[PDB]
Amino acid sequence: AYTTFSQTKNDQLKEPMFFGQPVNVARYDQQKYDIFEKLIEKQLSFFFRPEEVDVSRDRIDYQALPEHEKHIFISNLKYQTLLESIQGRSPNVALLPLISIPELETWVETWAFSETIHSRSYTHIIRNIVNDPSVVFDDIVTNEQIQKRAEGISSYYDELIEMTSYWHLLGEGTHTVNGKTVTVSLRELKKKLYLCLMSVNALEAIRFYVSFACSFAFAERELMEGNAKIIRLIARDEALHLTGTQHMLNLLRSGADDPEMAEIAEECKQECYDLFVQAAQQEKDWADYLFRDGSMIGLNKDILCQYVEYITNIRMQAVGLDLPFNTRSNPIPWINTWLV
Amino acid sequence: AYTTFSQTKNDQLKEPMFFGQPVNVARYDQQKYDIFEKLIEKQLSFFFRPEEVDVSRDRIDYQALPEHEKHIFISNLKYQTLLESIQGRSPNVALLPLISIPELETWVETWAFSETIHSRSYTHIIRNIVNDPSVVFDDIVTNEQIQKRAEGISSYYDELIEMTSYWHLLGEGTHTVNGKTVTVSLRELKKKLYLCLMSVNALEAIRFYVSFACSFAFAERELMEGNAKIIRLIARDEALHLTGTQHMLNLLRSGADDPEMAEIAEECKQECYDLFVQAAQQEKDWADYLFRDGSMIGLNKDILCQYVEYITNIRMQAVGLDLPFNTRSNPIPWINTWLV
Ligand SMILES: [Fe+3]
Ligand SMILES: [Fe+3]
Ligand SMILES: [Fe+3]
Ligand SMILES: [Fe+3]
Ligand SMILES: [Hg+2]
Ligand SMILES: [Hg+2]
Ligand SMILES: [Hg+2]
Ligand SMILES: [Hg+2]
Ligand SMILES: [Hg+2]
Ligand SMILES: [Hg+2]
Ligand SMILES: [Hg+2]
Ligand SMILES: [Hg+2]
Ligand SMILES: [Hg+2]
Repeated sequence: AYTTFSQTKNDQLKEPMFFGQPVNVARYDQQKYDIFEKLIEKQLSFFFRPEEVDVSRDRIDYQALPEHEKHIFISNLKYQTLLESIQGRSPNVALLPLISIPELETWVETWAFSETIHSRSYTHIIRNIVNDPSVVFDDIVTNEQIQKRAEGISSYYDELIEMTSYWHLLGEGTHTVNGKTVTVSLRELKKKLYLCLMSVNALEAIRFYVSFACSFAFAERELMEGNAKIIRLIARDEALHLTGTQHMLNLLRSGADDPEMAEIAEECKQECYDLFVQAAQQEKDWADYLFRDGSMIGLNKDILCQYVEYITNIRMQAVGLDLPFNTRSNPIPWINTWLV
Repeated sequence: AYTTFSQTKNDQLKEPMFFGQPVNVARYDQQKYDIFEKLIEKQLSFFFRPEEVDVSRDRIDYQALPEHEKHIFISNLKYQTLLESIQGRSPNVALLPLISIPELETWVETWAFSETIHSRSYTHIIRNIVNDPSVVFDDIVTNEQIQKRAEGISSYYDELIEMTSYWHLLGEGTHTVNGKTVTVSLRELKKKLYLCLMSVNALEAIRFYVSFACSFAFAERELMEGNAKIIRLIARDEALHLTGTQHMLNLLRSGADDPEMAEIAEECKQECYDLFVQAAQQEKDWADYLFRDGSMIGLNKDILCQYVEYITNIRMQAVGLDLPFNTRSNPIPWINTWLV
């Protein structure tokens, strides 16, 4: 029941962000929420060409790196590459079919597009510091540790997409598909979308930042200069992306958009909380692997765990959630030099 | 079912363009078909920002225009805006769930992204030539003369999308849904895809170009020059987009990518031929509504119909279809000044 061009002349200013009439005309002279138009404008002004960044010095740096540091660096890079691969396609496949206002539709496509630029950035880096990129890329798919930390991301998107297909094909109600009873509840689908957004928020605001810290730790040593330049550019984008998800979530929570979503945000609160607690634990567990062959001065399991708790509290507070971790000061204030 | 990250390590160089294993890792150091990587590179280098183009004098030119000429210019602009609205979202929603090689996946997202920039460009133009852009945007959805091609175009996409969901949800076979038998055939799905693709190729290769002539005719008279500058940039992008669909179609019919597709394409060639002629006829019929109150310097019903036939012959031959019109040289050579 999805359509690429709904023929009903509708007031796009009055549609809810999600689940309303599919967006027909793409206009940018007005919007229900100007924050999304502002985000589009900003992201477009941040467009960069990865391959333009000189990374020839990085090959020398990397090869000369102690084996355990090469492991730390490359393992971190492979994870970032994984996340970007997922983020380049997922926002589009999972959200586009459900958006009902033009500024949000285009913001999602712009956001997703910038993620593919980040992916291209990592190919540029990988291809220039390693001898055979295929070993790195292939390991991304395998490697239980990397998939372990990322566990739950693709699965959630997949479940939302599947439920969305059922909704578009069958509509609300209880159906019989190949002799099985299938229930399609719009309310449940909204919950799925809401929790998917919370998870994306955790991904954009926590998982990417924990990785940036590992990357910049080398930059602090005056190593991997090119990578550092690229990561700074990528981080600039992720800041816009999480600004976007925080706004989506807080606008839904406010009751100014779909009233049912405000009810859901309230009922889902514990699940929201749990999602962050789980994500944080995954980032922490990754330390055992990352530092399996040894750690670095200023970068080890304890420091990583403290940073994960530090940032998780900040991100959770931003979307109105209680803080699970004890409050603490930034364990790595040197990271600010590289961020925003 | 569809997944945002297939956990199976696969050789992406050996997957078919479509219907293979969903793309997991986004890598750009290698590709099965380098044409797609080259197109991504070219499209990225062509990025531009509409807002930077001076269109302040277009408002005055538009007002001074004879009423029938205002009609021609604005009707054309509205149709271009409609097409970009569809093209900004559709390639992503319709093709992403079916692509199995990374270079094509990212090319589609880059292609779609550039179309959203074109949409933003049209907003920029509209806002600078009329009082209250709302009048213009609303007419796009309801304008009868325009909402004929939209229906036909959106129909191909919508049907492909629906069949794709059934395929991902139920797989091949004879199924039952609420008392009705539902047959899902991969062969039919491949045919449906071959159909959006041919239709999108005609959209990119013929529909857009006919509107460009409509638009550059003013530029030749030194009118609506801001619009012209923007259309020149848009046309530069469409050339890349049609190159991409031409390669996709030719790789599918040759049989080098997927034997079954070559088989299917050969079977439905008469259909594709009629599909193309119908698109050409729709563009011709539009000339009527366009010049219902009079023609202008260098552009009339006859010249336009000649151009449509000229362009259609070229595009159809490019994808292996018989020529439907009598051969002739470019009826409007002057357009070459504005086209890639
Ligand atoms: Fe990113
Ligand atoms: Fe992001
Ligand atoms: Fe376009
Ligand atoms: Fe195009
Ligand atoms: Hg999600
Ligand atoms: Hg770290
Ligand atoms: Hg909930
Ligand atoms: Hg919540
Ligand atoms: Hg800790
Ligand atoms: Hg199509
Ligand atoms: Hg024309
Ligand atoms: Hg065909
Ligand atoms: Hg065709």
